[PDB]
Amino acid sequence: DDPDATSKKVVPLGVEIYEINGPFFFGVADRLKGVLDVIEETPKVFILRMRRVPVIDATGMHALWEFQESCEKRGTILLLSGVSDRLYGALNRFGFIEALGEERVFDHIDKALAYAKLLVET
Ligand SMILES: [Cl-]
Repeated sequence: DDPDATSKKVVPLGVEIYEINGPFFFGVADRLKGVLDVIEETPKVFILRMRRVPVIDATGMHALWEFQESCEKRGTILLLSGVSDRLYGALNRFGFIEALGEERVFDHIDKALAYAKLLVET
């Protein structure tokens, strides 16, 4: 039924994955807030799966910025996966693509996982 389900992938140890359930508005923002402060073993790489996310508002954008800042404070590398052309446009206009780095943004989980594995191997 879902060939790109995280359960169908090989996820390296030290890589955490978080899947967003839909439009990235206040509901998602409240759920993502502080996630890194509640993981005991801080991940080397954190992949935010955004295949279900076509749109993001100011509240979700604020939460994504603070999430990226918590990753930096933790030495965790944030990757975005499943980013559609529409979501990319919104993230770019917000200034997030240039702050994160283009090379950290992927259109598919397989590509993000490939880069995650490379990162852990270093
Ligand atoms: Cl994804």
